[PDB]
Amino acid sequence: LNPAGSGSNSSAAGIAASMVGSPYVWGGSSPAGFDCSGLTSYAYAQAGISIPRTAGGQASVGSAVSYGNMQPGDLIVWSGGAHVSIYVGGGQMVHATNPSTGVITSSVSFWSNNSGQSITAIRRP
Amino acid sequence: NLNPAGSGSNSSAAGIAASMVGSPYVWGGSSPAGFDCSGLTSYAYAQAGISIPRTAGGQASVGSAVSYGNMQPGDLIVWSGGAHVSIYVGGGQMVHATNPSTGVITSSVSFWSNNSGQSITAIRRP
Repeated sequence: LNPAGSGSNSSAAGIAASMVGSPYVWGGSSPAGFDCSGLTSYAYAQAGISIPRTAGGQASVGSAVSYGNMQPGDLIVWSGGAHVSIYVGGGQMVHATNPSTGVITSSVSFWSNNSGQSITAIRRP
Repeated sequence: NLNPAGSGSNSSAAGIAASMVGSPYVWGGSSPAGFDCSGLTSYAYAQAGISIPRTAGGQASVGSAVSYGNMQPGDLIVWSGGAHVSIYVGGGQMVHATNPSTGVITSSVSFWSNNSGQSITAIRRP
């Protein structure tokens, strides 16, 4: 599964990457502070595409992507909505973690192997 | 009129441009396949939802005037009346399509002002 990618996908990835270092804040969806679905929602809204506010809702939009076909901008939903990240290439994802670390870039593999969470959806708006 | 409040489009254009670092430079280019200097700034803003002039010279008139000390990520820096254009990304750095040998890079605004022979003729906030 390698559905059609667009400028909005690569642009959402670039906006998310530029937000690295932003604070984590419960319910946040702006540069003042993001939660996990608020960062992905914000990145796509700024690229001109509205996606649902919750990780669970983000799991149903766009086209299904297979793991090996991930491209920058793909939304990775974890354990049915427990978490959401945005793929930025090189096996890395950008995501709002917790108040101690804020918005970071880290390994998809490390999170899948050690967080206790599993990828339940990979979507390409 | 002068140094007006920035928007998400400004910070978003800066993020999109920074993500294009490593892209090839190509004469007349305005896509990830290859960019010229004004093609990169136009593309970054189009992806952030704003249409700006295609040429560096036209970008000198877009949006509002900005003074050097008030630059914020997303500000367009026009050089020698359109000879070059770059986008400020903060920390004194700008992203720009240089030439085929280096492609799109991030480099110092002060290094370019002091040694390129070019001068800032306009700083604009779309």
